[PDB]
Amino acid sequence: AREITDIKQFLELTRRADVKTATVKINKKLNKAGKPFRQTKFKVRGSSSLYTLVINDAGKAKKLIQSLPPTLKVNRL
Amino acid sequence: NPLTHSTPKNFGIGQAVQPKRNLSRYVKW
Amino acid sequence: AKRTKKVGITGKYGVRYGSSLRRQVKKLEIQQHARYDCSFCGKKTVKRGAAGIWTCSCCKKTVAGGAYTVSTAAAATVRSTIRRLREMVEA
Amino acid sequence: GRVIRNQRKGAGSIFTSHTRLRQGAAKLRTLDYAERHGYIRGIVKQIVHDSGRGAPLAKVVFRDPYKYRLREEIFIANEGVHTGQFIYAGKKASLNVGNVLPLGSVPEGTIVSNVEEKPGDRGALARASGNYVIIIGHNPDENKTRVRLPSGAKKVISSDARGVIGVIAGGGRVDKPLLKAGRAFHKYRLKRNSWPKTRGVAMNPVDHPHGGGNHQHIGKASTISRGAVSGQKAGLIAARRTGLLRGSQKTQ
Amino acid sequence: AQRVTFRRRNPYNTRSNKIKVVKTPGGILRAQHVKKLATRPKCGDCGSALQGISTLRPRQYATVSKTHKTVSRAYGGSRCANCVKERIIRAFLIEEQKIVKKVVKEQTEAAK
Amino acid sequence: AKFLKAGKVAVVVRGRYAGKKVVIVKPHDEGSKSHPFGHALVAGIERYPLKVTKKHGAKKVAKRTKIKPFIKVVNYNHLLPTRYTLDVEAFKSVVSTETFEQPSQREEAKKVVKKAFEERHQAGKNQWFFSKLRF
Amino acid sequence: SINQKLALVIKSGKYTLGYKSTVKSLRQGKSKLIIIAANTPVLRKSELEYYAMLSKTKVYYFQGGNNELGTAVGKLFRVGVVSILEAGDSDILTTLA
RNA sequence: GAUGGGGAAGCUCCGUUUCAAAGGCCUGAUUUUAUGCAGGCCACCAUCGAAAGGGAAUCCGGUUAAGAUUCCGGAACCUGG
RNA sequence: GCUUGUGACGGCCCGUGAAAAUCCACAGGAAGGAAUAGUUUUCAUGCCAGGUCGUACUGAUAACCGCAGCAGGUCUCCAAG
Ligand SMILES: [Mg+2]
Ligand SMILES: [Mg+2]
Ligand SMILES: [Mg+2]
Ligand SMILES: [Mg+2]
Ligand SMILES: [Mg+2]
Ligand SMILES: [Mg+2]
Ligand SMILES: [Mg+2]
Ligand SMILES: [Mg+2]
Ligand SMILES: [Mg+2]
Ligand SMILES: [Mg+2]
Ligand SMILES: [Mg+2]
Repeated sequence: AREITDIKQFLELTRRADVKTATVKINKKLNKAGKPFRQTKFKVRGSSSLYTLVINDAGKAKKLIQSLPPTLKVNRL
Repeated sequence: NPLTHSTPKNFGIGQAVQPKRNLSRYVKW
Repeated sequence: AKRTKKVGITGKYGVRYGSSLRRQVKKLEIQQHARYDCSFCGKKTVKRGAAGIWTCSCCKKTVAGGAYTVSTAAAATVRSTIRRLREMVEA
Repeated sequence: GRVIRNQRKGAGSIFTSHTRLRQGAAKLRTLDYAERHGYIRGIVKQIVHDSGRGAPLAKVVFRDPYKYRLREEIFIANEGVHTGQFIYAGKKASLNVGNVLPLGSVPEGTIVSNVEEKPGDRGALARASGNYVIIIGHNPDENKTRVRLPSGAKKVISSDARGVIGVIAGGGRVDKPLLKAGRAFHKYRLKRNSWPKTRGVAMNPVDHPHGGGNHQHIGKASTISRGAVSGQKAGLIAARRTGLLRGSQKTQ
Repeated sequence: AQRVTFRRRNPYNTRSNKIKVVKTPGGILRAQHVKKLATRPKCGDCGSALQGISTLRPRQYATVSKTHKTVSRAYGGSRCANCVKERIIRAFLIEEQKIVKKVVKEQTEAAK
Repeated sequence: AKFLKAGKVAVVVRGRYAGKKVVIVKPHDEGSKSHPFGHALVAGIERYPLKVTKKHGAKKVAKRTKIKPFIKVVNYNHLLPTRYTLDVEAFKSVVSTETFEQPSQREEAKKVVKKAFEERHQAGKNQWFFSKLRF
Repeated sequence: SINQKLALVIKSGKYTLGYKSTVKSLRQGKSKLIIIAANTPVLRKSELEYYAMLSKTKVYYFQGGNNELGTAVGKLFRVGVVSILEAGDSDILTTLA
């Protein structure tokens, strides 16, 4: 339900006790006019709600997947 | 004398709420 | 152009009810529907709101009045009588 | 015979007053130490319509003398009063339109309404729209006051009886003809089931004294004894005279 | 034109049983039940819808925080700005005239 | 005579501190760049000190008598000028135009103004000033 | 009579019509004499009295409401309080006003 | 439509706030421990009466021979702790 | 444009068009209050729990009433060219 814009805030909710599961969605979108671009979405499950992020930049998409906790259950797609 | 004031109340019809008088003559036994 | 020679507001009733009862109703429907002048704010904004109740659009003061008018000949002559009787005592 | 219509009304099944939308009973303040010694001030919060009633009501708020709270009253609104005005109630109040005064304290020729028959009863005489009594001379002995009631009757009541000043609002309500039945229908809708009305001379004999016949006719004299009985009284009851009136009208 | 039903057993069209048509991700029209609109709270002096206060159905006001139900002033979510203004003047001028009364009224009984 | 002066009491009529007592410390009469209107600096009190009595003593008398003050810029339209008077030599050079437009600089004045008003209430001077106008 | 006095002021001398501008002229201290109609509300009538006694200005009461104080000064509108800044041709200071 | 009252030889009738002694609650002070007193108000006084009036809060997608705003999958929101 | 919801207005009355549960706010300042920590769960997050009964189908020229699978009678929502 809830969305986050800041990337520094999202890394804190990955280690907030109740948060066990997480997920990394890959999308295929387009912008401007001509050619398309590759988008990614990172979602975490709190007890009450789902916090999520929208990263259009393909460069920083690789850096965020590398920096997750070890015990967190990350499910691709 | 130092801080507290003397500002009276006026118990005389349509002004000030009447005080707790002795009403023993009017009790419905 | 002027629409009706005589009936005016009582035209709504058409041909019904008799001419004099329509003439009597024209007279009293001219009074109650009309705008009157306010005592406090000084504007022609007083309008009826049920028989006996007269309010001001702006300023919002309500006044108790007649059935089909703000003031009447019964209350007009009584206004001077209550004024005159007090002048014995006060003046 | 059957049981006549006018005998049926006493049981009050369908003949009761329709009283959903009413505002409340329209009394004066209860007589207390504040009203029979000095005076007491109230504000008129709003004036307002009341169902089945030609005059408007005033929701008038006082403050309680013996405990910290307010008190809301319902007065019959006089022709003159407006919202925000100060109504000054009690003995030592000036001769003003809207103030409530004891009949001893006013002078003669004074026009009051909503007046008590006996002191402390809270409203009794002159309560319809455009009505009033005239005080016509006093009596210092036995504190009694002589008045003129709306019918022309000349009564003598107590001087400690109270009475708000001025005539009652809604005067000249019966001037405008109703024209149609629909307006009569809606008038009675908020009072009581007494409309429309069938004539007795149009019924069969089981139903009335005036029933039957091979023409529509009353048959015997329509004036009836003071001491007839339930079922015989239908027509003119204890009529000392009858017919269209000639000479001078009204009471002397 | 894909037609639509009520979602609850009350089949009459009253104030509490209103309907809104709604397109869904299955791709069909569907009825949705609509709740009753909230009024604005009124001032208890003039009767004006008074500003800086939320409009909710009365039991909703329990869930909401304190900022949403008031303003920062004497008579917060109770009287409007013009009404408070006036009774501050009226409270002051009468109590100014109360001191001007007792200065003149005491001299009246003194010099007689 | 012109009554809006440095040593005069008033009653605020609008905005948070409405129905409270102040003193017009510096009347900037004929306009400005920021605040383009007839305005005035004020220095009154937010929380009034409570009714102390002869039953209370020592500790509770101190707690009942604590005056949280305030300072503001206010339009002449939002003040009632009154015939009462209060001196302004205790905090003339402290409160100024340069004092405002700085978060940290407002407290130093308030702590000096609090010192002036608490010194005035202890031993009865300006009773009308330290009593709530009731509405 | 007040009708002859206010007639000569409107064409030659200065004036101001209305509450917001009387109190603006009365706070500054430019007013010589303020006039107040009958039907004007009492709370405002008492505040104009209080602002006039601080500034030290006379308070004449016009016999009649705002609708006939407008015809008195010549304007085609209702006006409820008149402050006279500069008394021109007329002499409203010394006379009964 | 009970009660308190009053009628009626009685089956029962009247009346619902009435000419009646008409019933509940908050802190502490405590550290026998459970409530002994501090004192404050309230006189509001049965109860029944609407599956169309008033009323806290839920949506989508799937699923069966016959059930779903109730099951399954996901995502929500109230109320009392 | 059709169906529906809503907003500011205007007509009409000798008709001026329910109540109660329930929820909030203000005025008031009782009481408790701080510097080695209290006050806040009317800010955010987190933990627990939410009973009892109804829920299938018809709703009519065959599931209801009319002696019957009777040309009668029986309240209501959606609405394409
Ligand atoms: Mg007939
Ligand atoms: Mg008849
Ligand atoms: Mg016949
Ligand atoms: Mg006979
Ligand atoms: Mg017979
Ligand atoms: Mg015949
Ligand atoms: Mg319902
Ligand atoms: Mg029930
Ligand atoms: Mg099903
Ligand atoms: Mg079903
Ligand atoms: Mg079905």
